[PDB]
Amino acid sequence: GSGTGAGEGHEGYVTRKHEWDSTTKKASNRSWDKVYMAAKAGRISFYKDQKGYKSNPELTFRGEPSYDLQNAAIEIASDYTKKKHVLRVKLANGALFLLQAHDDTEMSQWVTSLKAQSDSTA
Repeated sequence: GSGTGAGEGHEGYVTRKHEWDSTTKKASNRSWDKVYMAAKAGRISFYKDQKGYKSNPELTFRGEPSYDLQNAAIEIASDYTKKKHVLRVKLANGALFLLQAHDDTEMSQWVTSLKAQSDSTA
């Protein structure tokens, strides 16, 4: 773009897996979600649509959460069949924000964004 967006991160309707603390899977069993994410590695912001957003700017689809993490780190999957085109920044609270983007130019730009933010220092 040209200036700053809404908050501080990269934003697209993608399939991300925010903050985690579960280990149910075995064969598969979905866990991630596909919503309108507005997060990166500086702060998180979540909305499925402009719904709770329609009503009040603090509420959204109940998968509404948000963060402030210029502390987190960086990682890429590279060990899957679908999630092997994903990126992930890791906070210091056990959670990870995974990113399965749509195209490839945004997916890498999610890593471009995300990497610049997660582990900010100088």
